Amino acid sequence: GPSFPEPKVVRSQGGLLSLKLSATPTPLAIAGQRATLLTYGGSFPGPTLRVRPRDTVRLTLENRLPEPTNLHWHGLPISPKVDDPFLEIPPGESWTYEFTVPKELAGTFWYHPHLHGRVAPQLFAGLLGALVVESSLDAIPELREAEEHLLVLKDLALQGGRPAPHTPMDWMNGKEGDLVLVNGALRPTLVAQKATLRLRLLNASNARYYRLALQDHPLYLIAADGGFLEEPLEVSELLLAPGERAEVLVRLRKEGRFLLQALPYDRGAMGMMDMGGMAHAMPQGPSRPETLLYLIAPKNPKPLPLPKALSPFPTLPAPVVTRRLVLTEDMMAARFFINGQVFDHRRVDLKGQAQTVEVWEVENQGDMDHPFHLHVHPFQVLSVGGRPFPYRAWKDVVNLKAGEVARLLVPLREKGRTVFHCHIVEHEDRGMMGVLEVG
Amino acid sequence: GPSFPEPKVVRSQGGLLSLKLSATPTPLAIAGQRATLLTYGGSFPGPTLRVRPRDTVRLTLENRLPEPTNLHWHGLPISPKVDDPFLEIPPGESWTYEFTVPKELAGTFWYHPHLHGRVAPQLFAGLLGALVVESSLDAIPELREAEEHLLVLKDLALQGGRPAPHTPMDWMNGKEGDLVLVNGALRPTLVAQKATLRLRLLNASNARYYRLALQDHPLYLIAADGGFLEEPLEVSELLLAPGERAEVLVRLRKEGRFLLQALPYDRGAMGMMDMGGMAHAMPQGPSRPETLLYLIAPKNPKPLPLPKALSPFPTLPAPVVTRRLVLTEDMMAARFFINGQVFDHRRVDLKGQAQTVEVWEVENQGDMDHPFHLHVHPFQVLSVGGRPFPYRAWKDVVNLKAGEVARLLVPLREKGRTVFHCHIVEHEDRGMMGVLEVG
Ligand SMILES: [Cu+2]
Ligand SMILES: [Cu+2]
Ligand SMILES: [Cu+2]
Ligand SMILES: [Cu+2]
Ligand SMILES: [Cu+2]
Ligand SMILES: [Cu+2]
Ligand SMILES: [O-]
Ligand SMILES: [O-]
Repeated sequence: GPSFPEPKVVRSQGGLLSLKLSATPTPLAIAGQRATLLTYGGSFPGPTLRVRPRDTVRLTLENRLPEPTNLHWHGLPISPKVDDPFLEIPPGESWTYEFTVPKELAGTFWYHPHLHGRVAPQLFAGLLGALVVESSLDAIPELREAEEHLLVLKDLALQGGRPAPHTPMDWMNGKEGDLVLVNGALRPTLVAQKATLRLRLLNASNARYYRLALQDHPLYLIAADGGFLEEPLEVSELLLAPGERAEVLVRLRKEGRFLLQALPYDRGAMGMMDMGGMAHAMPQGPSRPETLLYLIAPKNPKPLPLPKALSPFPTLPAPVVTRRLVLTEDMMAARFFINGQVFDHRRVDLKGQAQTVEVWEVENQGDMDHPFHLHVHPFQVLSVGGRPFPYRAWKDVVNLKAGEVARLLVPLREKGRTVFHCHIVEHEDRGMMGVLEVG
Repeated sequence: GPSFPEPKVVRSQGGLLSLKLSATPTPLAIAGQRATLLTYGGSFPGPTLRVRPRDTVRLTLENRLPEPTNLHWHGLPISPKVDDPFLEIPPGESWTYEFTVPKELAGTFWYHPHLHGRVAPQLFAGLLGALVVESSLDAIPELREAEEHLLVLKDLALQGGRPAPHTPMDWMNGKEGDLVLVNGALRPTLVAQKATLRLRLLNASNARYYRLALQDHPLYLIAADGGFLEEPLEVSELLLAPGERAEVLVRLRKEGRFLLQALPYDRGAMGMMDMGGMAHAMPQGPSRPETLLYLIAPKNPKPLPLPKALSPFPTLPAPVVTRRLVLTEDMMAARFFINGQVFDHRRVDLKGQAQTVEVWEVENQGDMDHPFHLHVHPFQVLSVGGRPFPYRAWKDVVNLKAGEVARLLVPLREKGRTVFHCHIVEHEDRGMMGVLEVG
């Protein structure tokens, strides 16, 4: 196949993407080994769905797992009556998700399970895929002439030819695996044919962070989770927390081999030690560095100029309410809280008004990083840790290190009941989720 | 007695004002005629209660009326478990109100009935009195040396020696009477002994407005409903809507007689006409001018200098929510609404958080003036009709002319369920009231 493995793409046809996908245990070859994973569409990752604004999506999910499951259309500002976090598809049963892609939308999104208490094992086992919304902006020469690739960043651990089971420590920290893969491949080689690359990045890991850096090169950030920036932003590195997406341009500077790495990063994961009267928690410290892929530049690279502009960010109405959402931890219990409570699907935590804007202050009072996700209503990050964000773009996950406060501008869009939760999915399963009702 | 009639004063003693008051039909002489009014403490107005911050008030109300009644401590930022708008004292029964006067408080307040559906006839019949909170500011020479008087502005209409009954038109407009009285007296004479007067003003009328102007003189506004301004404000006239209070200094300029008048004012009251195929509503137009009292200045008046400052207004925290409350009318039905609903004591309309600040935008979409009152939580009027307020002070009633929006800064104080409503009390009785719960 092509030197660089990427998931199969399924494209809408005549404005309709109609597809039947089964969630199924699937024997496959993974990183040189045979394993049985849980997959959509018989592959890991699942197929990439590629659509345009105003397309109709009609996706019938058949559940061939021994437990119930469902789908979250992560990042899509659609109705929570479609992206329904409370729906359960029993084993053997099917459900059809039908929605129209919003007109003002572009970027890299994804789909994965969201059945409370079962997300972490299902996601860890291989149930996820990407969804790309193509934009008229993709036609500008500076993007059209770039070489485009999707990178799905997901790690895995195998035991007896199956995904390794969750330990108690896994429920506390979120599970990370030793196989650090890109598109399900182990350190693939990307042999660039053009001097400018456009890379869509997705962190579909349960808990692993990717502190991304390309040897000898900066990255040019052009989109965040849910849409384009207003103009490219040069960065030396880019941290992608679980659930986050980004799009970057890479401008290859000279011939040669360059490593794309996940640099050491300490997300506050914890171990246990006994030093002669202990039996107490101790920091794991930073992750060991990982090579994600080998990037070979072409002969005499002459990259395109950067686009001068991307998409102007909408001017939002003045906000009508300010919310405060405090995250805390009980590590030894592996319990996680928002404003002192664990999730209860029958309990509404916030009630807001559609078409108004809110300010959400989300404060991490724990010691671990927590990546905060809100369904249905993309937001603009104003600041985190008291530092103003250096760009305007739509996001739907924001990472908070210990002690940090994020201030978000949240326009409420579709009416209905939805959720917000930590996207270290173990923490969500263990209670770190709440309910927002929009009317 | 003294040329200028004022209600009897009852003062706290040793930090305690303990008093038994009966609500009772009372034969009395009023404006030269014998009438039976409903009174507190056998007088009209009721006795003036005079207290200081941190005093304890223990007021036992005995109901000797043929219908249930209760008290509203209008303007007092105390608990709605004490100032309870839902409490009913049956005929023949008694209830003791006990509270501590807040430490940061000063001004002219009042007490009257608030039993939904029965307020207008009870208030019109004579059930009201003043409460004054004395302040250490009263000791500054510029106030101490002034001649102080209370003016209770209340009109009345009599029929067969009793308060005139409410007509259907009265329920629509709010009832006004032909006897326009000050402290229950008809055009009394105030023979000033000092050149500077300090007048506490109370509009205790059901519906009548007082566009106050003293012949040949400005007024110096020094307090609004619920506290002092930051410094005196010179005005040529001063409109007092139902429920409002103000304190002014008058600086007598020369010897002579000066009329204090209620100048013509059109509050949008309506009549009916038939002009040959009509039978339709027509504006009553402005009120006829009234003389309230005759003010005789002393010989060679040399008024005191004005105080340079009064009380600094508190710096409020930034607000956490914005509310919108739209007033509308169905005149021919005599029904009045807030956000399209009439009052329901079982229904909570707004839920706010104690010790936060809110912005309330109150919009009058009717054609009549509506004076909007909020219990328990005094507010700062920021602007009305798009015009910024020319002073900072605590208010608890704000007048809105047809079409006007008032923007209020509302710190939420005591926890519990309370109400907000139009203080044309007929309109409150006919539905223009809502419920705020603070937790
Ligand atoms: Cu997700
Ligand atoms: Cu978390
Ligand atoms: Cu979710
Ligand atoms: Cu009142
Ligand atoms: Cu009214
Ligand atoms: Cu009231
Ligand atoms: O999610
Ligand atoms: O009231």
